Amino acid sequence: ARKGPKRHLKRLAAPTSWYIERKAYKWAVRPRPGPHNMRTSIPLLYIVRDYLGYAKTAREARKILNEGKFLVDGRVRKDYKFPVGIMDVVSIPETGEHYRVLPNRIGKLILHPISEEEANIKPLRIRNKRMVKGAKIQLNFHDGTNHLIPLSEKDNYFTSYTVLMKVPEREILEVLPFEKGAYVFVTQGKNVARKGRIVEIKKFPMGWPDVVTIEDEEGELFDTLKEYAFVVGRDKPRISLP
Amino acid sequence: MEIKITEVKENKLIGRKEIYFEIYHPGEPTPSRKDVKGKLVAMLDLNPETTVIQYIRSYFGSYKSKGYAKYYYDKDRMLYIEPEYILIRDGIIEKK
Amino acid sequence: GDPKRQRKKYETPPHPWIKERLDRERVLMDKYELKNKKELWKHETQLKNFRRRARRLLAARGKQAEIEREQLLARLKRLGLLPEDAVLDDVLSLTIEDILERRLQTIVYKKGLARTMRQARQLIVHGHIEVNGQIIRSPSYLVLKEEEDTITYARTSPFANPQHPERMMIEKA
Amino acid sequence: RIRQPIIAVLGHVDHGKTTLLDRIRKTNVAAKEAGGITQHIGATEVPIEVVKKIAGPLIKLWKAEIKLPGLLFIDTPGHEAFTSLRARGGSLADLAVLVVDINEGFQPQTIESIEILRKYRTPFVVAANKIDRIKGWVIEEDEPFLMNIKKQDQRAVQELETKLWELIGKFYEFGFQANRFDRVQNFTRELAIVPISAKYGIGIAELLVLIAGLSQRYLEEKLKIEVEGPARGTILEVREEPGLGHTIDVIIYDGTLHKDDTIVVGGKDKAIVTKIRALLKPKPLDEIRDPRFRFDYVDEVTAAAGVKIAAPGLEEALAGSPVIAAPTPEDVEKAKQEILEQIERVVISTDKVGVIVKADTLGSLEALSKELQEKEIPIRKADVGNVSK
RNA sequence: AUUCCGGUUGAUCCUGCCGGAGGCCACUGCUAUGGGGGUCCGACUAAGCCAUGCGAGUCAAGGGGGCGUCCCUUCUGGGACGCCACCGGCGGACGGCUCAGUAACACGUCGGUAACCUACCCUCGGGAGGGGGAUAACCCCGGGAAACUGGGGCUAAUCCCCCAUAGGCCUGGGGUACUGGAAGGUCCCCAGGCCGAAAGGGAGCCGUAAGGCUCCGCCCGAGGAUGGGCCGGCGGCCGAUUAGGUAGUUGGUGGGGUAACGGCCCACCAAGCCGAAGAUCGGUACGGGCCGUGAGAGCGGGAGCCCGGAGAUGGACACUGAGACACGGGUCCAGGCCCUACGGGGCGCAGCAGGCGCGAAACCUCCGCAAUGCGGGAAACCGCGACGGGGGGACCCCCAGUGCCGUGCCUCUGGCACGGCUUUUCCGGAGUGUAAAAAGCUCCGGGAAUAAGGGCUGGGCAAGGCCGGUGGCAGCCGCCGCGGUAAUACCGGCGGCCC
Ligand SMILES: Nc1nc2c(ncn2[C@@H]2O[C@H](COP(=O)(O)OP(=O)(O)NP(=O)(O)O)[C@@H](O)[C@H]2O)c(=O)[nH]1
Ligand SMILES: [Mg+2]
Ligand SMILES: [Mg+2]
Ligand SMILES: [Mg+2]
Ligand SMILES: [Mg+2]
Ligand SMILES: [Mg+2]
Ligand SMILES: [Mg+2]
Ligand SMILES: [Mg+2]
Ligand SMILES: [Mg+2]
Ligand SMILES: [Mg+2]
Ligand SMILES: [Mg+2]
Ligand SMILES: [Mg+2]
Ligand SMILES: [Mg+2]
Ligand SMILES: [Mg+2]
Repeated sequence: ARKGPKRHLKRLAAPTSWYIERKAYKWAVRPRPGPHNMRTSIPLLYIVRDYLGYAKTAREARKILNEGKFLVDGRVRKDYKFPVGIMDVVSIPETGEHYRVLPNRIGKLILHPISEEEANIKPLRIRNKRMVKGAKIQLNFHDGTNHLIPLSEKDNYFTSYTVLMKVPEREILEVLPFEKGAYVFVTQGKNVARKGRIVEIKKFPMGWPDVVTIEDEEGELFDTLKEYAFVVGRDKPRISLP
Repeated sequence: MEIKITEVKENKLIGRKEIYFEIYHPGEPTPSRKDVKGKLVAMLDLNPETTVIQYIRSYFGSYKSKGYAKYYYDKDRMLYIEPEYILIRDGIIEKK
Repeated sequence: GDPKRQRKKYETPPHPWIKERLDRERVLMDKYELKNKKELWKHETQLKNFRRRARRLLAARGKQAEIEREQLLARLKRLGLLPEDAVLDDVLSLTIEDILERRLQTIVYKKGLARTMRQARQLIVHGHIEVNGQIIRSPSYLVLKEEEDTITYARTSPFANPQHPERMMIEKA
Repeated sequence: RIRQPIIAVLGHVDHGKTTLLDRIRKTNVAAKEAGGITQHIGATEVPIEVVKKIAGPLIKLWKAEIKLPGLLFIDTPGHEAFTSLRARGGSLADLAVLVVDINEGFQPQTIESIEILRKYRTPFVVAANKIDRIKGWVIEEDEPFLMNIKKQDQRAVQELETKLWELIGKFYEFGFQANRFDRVQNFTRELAIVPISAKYGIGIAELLVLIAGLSQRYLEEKLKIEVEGPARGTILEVREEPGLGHTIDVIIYDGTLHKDDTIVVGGKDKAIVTKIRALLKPKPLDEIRDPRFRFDYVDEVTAAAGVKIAAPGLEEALAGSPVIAAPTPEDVEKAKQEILEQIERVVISTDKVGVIVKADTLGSLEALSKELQEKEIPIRKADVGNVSK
């Protein structure tokens, strides 16, 4: 990138969270800008071809996508570069199967089967909150999408809360506060994919991030960053987890 | 030569079925594509004009070979999905 | 820096002309009918590697060390080099003859397939010997214990016939 | 299928050899070179269409056809030093044109050319230039001698008659019977003398039609070539080129030559085998040694034509050695055996203690070596190339 | 294998250096049967000079034309159908190549931007109202040796320009809704100004028409994502036979400029800033992940694969664009080279091949877009010397061959004579393999047939006290030393040793 943006990606330099053979070929798919970031998402082509195995080559994979066979959060996606990320839902209505994308115990992305009833909800962590013209409130989520609320409701929402959203209509149906006793799932770091309940919260001076303590099922305590803790229920999970 | 089917998997998105098989044949040459197609068609009672054999592969010191084949329910879909070279190689269409 | 370069898998002697070493190696070469010295040296290196792993693990402690310790014992007694009740100490008493006894050539000779070591070598190279249903043409292949008894003439070979003239002469001894 | 006959022009210095070819091509080459002397042999192809345009009603006097595809002219230096070039030109060509000035009579180079032609049994016709040197002569642009003669007085005609009679007598003590082209009826033992004028194109048409006609009378069956057989030709020169390396200019006269064909060429010490990489063709009506127009690359060529071959490892090629196409190892061995029956006409004698001389071609090197040897000067080394460190 | 052996004396014990014995890299003598795998092959000297071909396009669902084929009525025409260029849109700033410069915030690592830009993409909230204009293509006439280029006629758009509204930016006065560790930020209300949008466009069905119904699209705002700019602490070469260096230099106040902070640049006010814990200057060098070697502690290197930097003959400078002061785009100077009709006009392979030059030192002017990716397109698709497939090569590593058995004889390791056996390898076929081939793999027929060299031979250091030549000559010798007519040391034969 001497004069401008990069458009290519070598296999050896690909993100470490994909399931991919790094020496089989030279190039990999450089993902398009979109919802999540490079460290927590994977292009759709690898989901079609490498993970589920409905195609052998990229060319016939593009023929499936251009016919409208895959839904992500209930919306048709045709771009083979489109990123799919944490807590997203993948639906194939023709075969009638649904999956949720989740990190592994070693940090890689996997597809977890779920029921059709649960496939209509998506949990969204509140990443930021601001004031917008007309004195309305805009909520900015962990996957980059936004929502608007009136000034009357401004005290029901704070950062790190989780909103259960109905897709594709994008209508709110639940709010899960972040506090002691909440049920959390870890999405990054050394303690990735562990889950439990919140025990303590600690804070530091001068912009150092804050840390939380979590108790798991067997009674062990472990710490992590506050922003790595995803709230999934009051005292039991609201979604199916492995 | 004797044929044993190992797995048969359906693909509703493409509209085909994918078949994996083994051929056991001590003391014989590698089976031809014609013989394999005829035997495979008869065992499965499948129309022969919409059946493609992707490959037949032999190994170093084995008495058996591994094969992979595909069956399409419609001729138009087959002509639309498969590359030209695999149809020419299997005798389905004639070269230009 | 520099990219990877593939390295040799055997080690050469520190001095090429030492009388005692030459005598010992000549005895081994003649008994087991190896083609050249490097073949012998290959097997020697294998032995040393095993020893070097045992010396390192006796002096270690922690969680990974115990995993590697049991892995070493399991691999050693899967190859048929140790009895099923051996301990780590018994690794240090292995000799070169133990490894040379596991070659496919030696095993074909001991089972009675051939009358001589050289005949066994040729039997293997020309493709008359099958191991667990598969033909192997490398005389130096090390035989696992679990597959030792499925070693026979290939079912397409001329020798897989009790009336073949050369097979009868082999049975005669 | 008949190939274009090969014509070699021979003569003495300052006898209008280059000027005749320039007038035929309607291009100026004689003024280009330094010193007025041409020291490089070349091959030029003349299409039959311009031949027909130059000619006229005279073609109807002889009961034959103009089905000849064209002409392949070869120029030749007339200087004393370039003996080997003259020998090569005399041996290679099928027809010869000896150009002798009437005024000066005979020169030793003319005698040497006649000797070479006799040795290589090449039929030829005599030309006569410098007609305008006769006083009381009118000049007209491109008219035959038959049209021009009626425009002159008696004195010029009688002077011409005396001069050509003296020339015929000269050929007679050279043991050859001579008579004018329009004054003779036999065409198997008698030659023909054409009085021409290079500067004004007098009598060119008669010479051209005579060359076209006499080809099918002496021997015509040697002009039939199979159009699918292996290529067979000879080397004309070896020179360095910018960007292509050591290339050779050859005249293919048997078979058909395509790209990537394996060829056999007689080297200095032994035969050399290589695969053709580049086939380059001169523009029509253009001197091969004067690239006025851009050369056209060509995949394959058919006999007979002059082409430039660029192939690896040709730096030890011998000038005058034949080239034979061989697609199979047995063909390669047969070609090698054929090459083994070939003589090195000129060999340089080096004394190991001498001067260093370098030229751009082998022929110039041979001429320089002969001229230095004429003055008792030893020669340490001779090769082709630029002066290196 | 955490090691020793020869050499100073008539003999001895030391110090000390030289040599032998191991690994890896480059060049090279002699000699070579086979297969597989891999990140190998003009890096060291010349970042020297280059003929020819190829290495970047794509869209007919943005727009008017030309040509051809059919159908209806056709005097006309209207249709469908397919080609071709032009206008218009997006891309050409990535990918590929080399290591000259550079001892520096260039690079590694942890942090920061509340001091900043971002076309393509994602989510939510809004908008698409009214006018005008030229011009290529096409017709007439051309100029010039060519490179190029002139005038007149007519025409369209998702082309260009106005007007409105939304919107943006600056400053002054109030209010306290948001995030955050903390507001020169966001939000609301007045007031003075400046700038200032858009294509309801295209395709298909139901439409008798009216008009829907999908598909692809245009503009504004808030946020994200992607790609970057800038800043700081810490870490890693050699020289004192280089000791003082700096004067926009170090800081302050007021401005300009920038996307943005800043002596980045100005105007004024001071005398600071760095240094024997090595400043300044000189030498050599792209940095790292890594690689070679060694019991380890260490010592040496940093071409090939990945991440960062820099360059496009040397030196300076601009246009367009979201992004360049742009390798296959522009201008000047210096220096080479090419074509001219002599008036002028052009070109730099450190892209793939190929050539010359320099050297001890390095390959085919090949086939394909089938795989992996990128650009374009609604899609089917199209292009790509990237990449994939082969060709040449004692590049690295792995697995094999050059026969085996029995009975006799022999100088008993080995050689010979009889009888038998097998076919990895070799020769000829069928299948499978491959984009197509070639290799490879499974079968069939023939037959021990088609296949061993290089160095050493007095000690170190394994191996001859044999024969013939030469005669302090010729020669050998890493070191110690041999050769002076009875040479285990030179040259050759026959033996023998190592690989
Ligand atoms: N008066 C006159 N001069 C002539 C005629 N033909 C040629 N010339 C002149 O005489 C000279 C002949 O030289 P050139 O063309 O070299 O002759 P050549 O036949 O090529 N000989 P070469 O190349 O060995 O010298 C030229 O100067 C030319 O102009 C002619 O017919 N009349
Ligand atoms: Mg490096
Ligand atoms: Mg001449
Ligand atoms: Mg002393
Ligand atoms: Mg290189
Ligand atoms: Mg170079
Ligand atoms: Mg670039
Ligand atoms: Mg340098
Ligand atoms: Mg406006
Ligand atoms: Mg360095
Ligand atoms: Mg090359
Ligand atoms: Mg080399
Ligand atoms: Mg000797
Ligand atoms: Mg000894």
